[PDB]
Amino acid sequence: VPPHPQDLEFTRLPNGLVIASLENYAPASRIGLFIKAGSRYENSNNLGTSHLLRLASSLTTKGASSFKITRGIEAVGGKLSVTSTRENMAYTVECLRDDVDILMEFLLNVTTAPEFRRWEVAALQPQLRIDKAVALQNPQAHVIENLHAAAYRNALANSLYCPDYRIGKVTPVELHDYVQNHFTSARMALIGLGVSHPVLKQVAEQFLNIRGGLGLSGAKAKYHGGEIREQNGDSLVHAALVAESAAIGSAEANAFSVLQHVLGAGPHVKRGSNATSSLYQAVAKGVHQPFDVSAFNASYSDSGLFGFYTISQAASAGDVIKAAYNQVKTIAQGNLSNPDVQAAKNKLKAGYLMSVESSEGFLDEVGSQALAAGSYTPPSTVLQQIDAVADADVINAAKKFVSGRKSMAASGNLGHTPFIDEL
Amino acid sequence: MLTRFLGPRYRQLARNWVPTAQLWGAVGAVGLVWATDWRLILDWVPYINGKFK
Amino acid sequence: MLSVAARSGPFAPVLSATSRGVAGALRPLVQAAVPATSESPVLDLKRSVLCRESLRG
Amino acid sequence: SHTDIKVPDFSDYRRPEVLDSTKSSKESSEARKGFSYLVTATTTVGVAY
Amino acid sequence: TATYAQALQSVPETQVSQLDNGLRVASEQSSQPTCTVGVWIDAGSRYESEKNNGAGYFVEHLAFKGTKNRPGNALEKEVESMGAHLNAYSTREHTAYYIKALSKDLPKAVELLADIVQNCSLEDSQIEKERDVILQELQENDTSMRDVVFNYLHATAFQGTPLAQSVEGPSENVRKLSRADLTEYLSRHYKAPRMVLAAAGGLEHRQLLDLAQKHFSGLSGTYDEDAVPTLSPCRFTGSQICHREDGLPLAHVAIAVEGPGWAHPDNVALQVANAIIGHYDCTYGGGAHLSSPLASIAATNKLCQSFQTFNICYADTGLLGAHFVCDHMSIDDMMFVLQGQWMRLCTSATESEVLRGKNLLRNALVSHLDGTTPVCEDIGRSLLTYGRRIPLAEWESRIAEVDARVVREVCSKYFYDQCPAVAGFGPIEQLPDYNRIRSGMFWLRF
Repeated sequence: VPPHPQDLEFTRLPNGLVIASLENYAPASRIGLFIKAGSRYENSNNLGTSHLLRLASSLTTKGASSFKITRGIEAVGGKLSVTSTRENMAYTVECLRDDVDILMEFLLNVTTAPEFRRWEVAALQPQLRIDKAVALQNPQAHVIENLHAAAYRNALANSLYCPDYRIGKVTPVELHDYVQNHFTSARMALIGLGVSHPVLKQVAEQFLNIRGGLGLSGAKAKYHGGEIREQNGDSLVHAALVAESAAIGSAEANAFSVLQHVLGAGPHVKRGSNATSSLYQAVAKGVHQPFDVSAFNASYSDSGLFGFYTISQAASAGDVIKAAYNQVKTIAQGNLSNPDVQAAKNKLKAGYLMSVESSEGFLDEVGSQALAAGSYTPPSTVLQQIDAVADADVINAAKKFVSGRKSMAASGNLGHTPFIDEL
Repeated sequence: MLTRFLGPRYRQLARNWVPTAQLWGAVGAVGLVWATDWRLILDWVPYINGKFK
Repeated sequence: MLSVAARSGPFAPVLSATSRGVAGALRPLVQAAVPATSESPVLDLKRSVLCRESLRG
Repeated sequence: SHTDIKVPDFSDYRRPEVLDSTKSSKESSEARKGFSYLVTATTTVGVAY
Repeated sequence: TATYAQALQSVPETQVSQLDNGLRVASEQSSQPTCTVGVWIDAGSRYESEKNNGAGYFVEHLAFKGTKNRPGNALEKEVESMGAHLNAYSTREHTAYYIKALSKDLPKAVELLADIVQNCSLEDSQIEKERDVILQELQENDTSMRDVVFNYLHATAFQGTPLAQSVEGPSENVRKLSRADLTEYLSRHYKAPRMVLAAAGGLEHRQLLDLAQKHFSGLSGTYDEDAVPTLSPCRFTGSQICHREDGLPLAHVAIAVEGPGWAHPDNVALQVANAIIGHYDCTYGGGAHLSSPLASIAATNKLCQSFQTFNICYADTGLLGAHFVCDHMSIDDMMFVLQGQWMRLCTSATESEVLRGKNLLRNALVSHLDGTTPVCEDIGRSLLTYGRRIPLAEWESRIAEVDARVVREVCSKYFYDQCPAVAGFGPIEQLPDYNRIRSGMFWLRF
């Protein structure tokens, strides 16, 4: 029988910074500094800057050299990661309870005192090429990247990975500039697990009071639409079809999330038929053999993309995309049962609860919530918010997809992949 | 400036190799002795008294 | 229910000091390993999956 | 299919202390090295001579 | 400030029970709204013969495709519709089926597992459909150099024994295995006393015990007379298997010496040593400054694309070593360095590196058991292997006991002047000769 489960504590300082901690009474500690500094904040003169940054978390700082960050962290068994999204960067650190201080100090040094010495950043440049090659080993990453480049005129159109032409080109000054114009107090959230509030709070007031950057959503993603096609003779065709949907935090975003589980988004049973996935089952009808399909759902600060993703043999991409699109048209046209929305509601709900089961999924959830919404929203009210989605909302979301201007990306042998106008 | 090799780890390193360095001397002594037939040293080993008196 | 990354779908790259470079958001594939012939390299100009800093005795 | 491999039978090349599955080989590990090393020791002793 | 030490005591005790069946029922309550449950059986390719090898793997396919009470796709829809997740896996000594599910769905989750574990239909048409799926997974697997190389490593290390075989079996067994072969393997193995019903989350032990009694009573209402469920020890062989293929862009290599087995306490020190050596991947930040000499030299001299140490444990035996991936002209250097590090630890380990290795194990231990699934898997399989749970704190004391001496002695024992098992796949012309590898296992200055 576990002890008293503490409540998360949350604090906004007058400078905009947010601190959120949960005393886990757990053997280890996890701490993250979340920043509104992702890819969407680059512009056309500095593309890739934030990729190189993601890769420079162990370069020398005032206060700690590269060698020290690496040995000091590894002497205690700890770790230091940086996770990027088009909206944000998350510097996360973990270690046992007794070592949070040194890890905290390493964290502070990396995020508020990097030196970007000219020779250390030069030695790092070729990592951009290796890091990108590894990620692009999955066709999915190229597709989702082309997907966003087609969907937007700017901001969200930027890729997570540095454009080749920029490799070797990003400069120390650009890194100094990106940190100082984006790693500021009002764009940050300091989240801690297995640490006390007063300790995090003290750290924030002491070391995270910096501001002199930008404040807005200094862009506002302009959804635009269009398609990008990469021919390559991979064996399967990967394709994604999308329309503008809802911004994170709007009630409509919740309709999209449920539409996503009606249609289907990930398998539940090892080697199963996916009986309750309406999308899969609808492609399965007229298509015989290798293929995958799933709803795709991405919601951001000021926009969102929703649709589907198909993997199929080159010759039947058309059949697969068209059968899938037809399946969404069928639910926009009103053919949806309450028991389906209800079941889709249970996978969303169960899935969310499952995603915050571990401390790393909780840390991320709390951190993203802190940046996106400025608050913590507990499991019962998220559930309650999902519950308020009506069948009609789900139908409306589907309707918005069917009639909205689209974006498509596809890679493979495209000889049989429809353009948008052919859909 | 040889103070680069002065610290706890180096002292533990020195220790772990003492038996080895000791045993290498054993080998070297016995080996020098036996190759020159060290009259002095050998006269004391029970057998190997192939020098009568 | 924020956390775009895990709200499933958008892409989320991770870099590490000790652990390993990840690209792990959402798209289909799992049910492509089911109806099959989803090759994969093993370890072509690469890296490594599942990664480490976990164990037991 | 790489699972159709199978290492071929070495029974007629094996030292007798091994040869039997069911039995671990760690138990004859010292003896088998003992014998092969003794051979070299003796050799070098002879060459020393 | 709760200290780390203190927090280890805060981890609630794992509760264990037994039905009259012999079925052990174990849980770790935590107050999450979600949980993981499933059954752990010790059955796996090591229990199979030449003839039925790949049997369990075949059952795992069939496992979720219809019971008697829920035929065809009825299972899927019950699970999918509650939002739960249904998984399974099989190694050479273990098999598992588990459900991730909303905590208040424990009752059905459990009802489902029993049904799977007991009333598996094995409808003749299904097995035929699966024949081609598995074959396909085989072609699929042949392209993962890493999977192929450990399969080779097992095949040569345990050359004339059951542990030599892979889990999926050879293609011909997949072709000829019949329903009767499956039902017999099932009856032979899916028997109460070799099964553990495990759970972790917002449950309570009594509920799980009640459910175990409700849906699982009636498995060993029989129990066999002279059957023969015993496991014979597996001969380890110092050998090499080289699959030369210059058409592949990088070489895979896996070396190992004989490990002691799940039960041996020596495993704690071995893992500490393995942590010191670490792993490496070309996407790691900071290379030249990495603690591990192997890791840092590999990063500075580009000897590697990746490498990792390992300690596979089986009953009374195991594989202890490292696997690496590299360019055709670096295999020789990678081996030289890998082997220098084992030797160095055998005879020369210092104190601060052991501390780093120790801490690395503490973080790994704890980082791993995070969330219901990993904890469940740990309860389930620990009972299979150790017989008990082994609470964090006991592991902590084992780790604490390790110092330089222990590393030196424990390493020496398994590594020093020991015949390794070598498996290699790819552009391996430069892979050192076996005699040469064998000579790297001892030091002439020692």
